[PDB]
Amino acid sequence: VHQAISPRTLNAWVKVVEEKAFSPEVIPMFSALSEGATPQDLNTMLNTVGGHQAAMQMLKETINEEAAEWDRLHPVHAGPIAPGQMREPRGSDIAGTTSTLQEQIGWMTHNPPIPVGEIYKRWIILGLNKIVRMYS
Amino acid sequence: MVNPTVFFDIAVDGEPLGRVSFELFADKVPKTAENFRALSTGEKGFGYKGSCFHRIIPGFMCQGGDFTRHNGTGGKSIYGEKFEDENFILKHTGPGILSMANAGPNTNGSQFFICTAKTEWLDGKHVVFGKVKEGMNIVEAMERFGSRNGKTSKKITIADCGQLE
Repeated sequence: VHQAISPRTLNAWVKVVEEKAFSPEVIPMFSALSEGATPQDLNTMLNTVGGHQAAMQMLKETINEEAAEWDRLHPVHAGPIAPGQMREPRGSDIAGTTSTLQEQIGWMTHNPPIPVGEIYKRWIILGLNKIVRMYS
Repeated sequence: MVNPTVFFDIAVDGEPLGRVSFELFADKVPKTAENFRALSTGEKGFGYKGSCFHRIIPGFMCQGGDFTRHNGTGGKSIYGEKFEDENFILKHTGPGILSMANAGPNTNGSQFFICTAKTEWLDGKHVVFGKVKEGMNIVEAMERFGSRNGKTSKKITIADCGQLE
């Protein structure tokens, strides 16, 4: 079932960001609010944050570094993709830039799973830590 | 002779299965056709003789040419680096189509696949560059050793290969 992140959860997120100047609490708050999120939902959460450009850029940079690093440890296998099976996720696909919601669930539902939502979420959390470090 | 003809002699766990011949469309995709020809003759000092089809999905295709790693992450062209997709003029119209296996645009190496069905959805993503002339029933035999995810039940090698005429 595709159940998008609720508007209730987004304004709570916004409220947190609004109310903190990126204080350490925004981290457990983010993980508590992104439970089972697809990359698509994670970006929605992140793009609702406006007006903190310098911090957002630091966060973007961390994701981008981590997506590249994922690519380099996960060499693609060559060949054509057969009906039904899925492509191998790239860094940009993990971050939802190059991938659809269908594909994201595809990867997360798979057995064995490739938990793109949890992977991307680990990278966000690393960005967020750099942010709270700078701003305290 | 503009379009060269090459052959594979296929063996299954060492036992001769049969011959597959291909016409290479040098008149539409010269660079791709030449890569494949020279890798089949062994004239650059490496190429397909002895390699295996690592990925066989019945009703889709048979993939090979990974002569360096044998798994899909290897391969190497004759140009000293991965080469550009030459064009997408030719389509994947049915069984017998010979096309490049790649890992993304402009990543041509030595991997390739032989279609065992119509695979129209591949058009514009893989460079078609030839077609089986003899031995499609040898290709159909190769399909019996594949599976849903491509793993083979026995080792399907190119026991020998070369150019004809």
